[PDB]
Amino acid sequence: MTPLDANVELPTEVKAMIEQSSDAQAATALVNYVIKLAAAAEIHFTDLQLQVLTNHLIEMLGRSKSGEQLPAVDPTMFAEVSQKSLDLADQVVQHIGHLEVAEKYVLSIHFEAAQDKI
Repeated sequence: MTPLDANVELPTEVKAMIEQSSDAQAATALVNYVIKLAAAAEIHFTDLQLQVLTNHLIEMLGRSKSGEQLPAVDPTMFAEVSQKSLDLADQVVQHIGHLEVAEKYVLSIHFEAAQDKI
């Protein structure tokens, strides 16, 4: 799905998280992308959710660059996550690049929580 066009103004705590990462440009771009993509899907994050999301997105971006292994995951545990959440997560993982497909599972829970579906 195409992310919405929008100016994104991140909360102080999210900007702090980003500033401390090893690439604020790419981390800012990624958080912005995810917010816009979710908004196109009619999903919105509270500022607390957005903090938790940002931390995870920074970790994923880091792994995309370092090559550090996918955190062990059992896909069967995600059988009842909505398809919409899984598909948005897959799009984000692919967009970042240099990640394993199964990064989508843990990321999908952020989208599921933002829809109040957990």
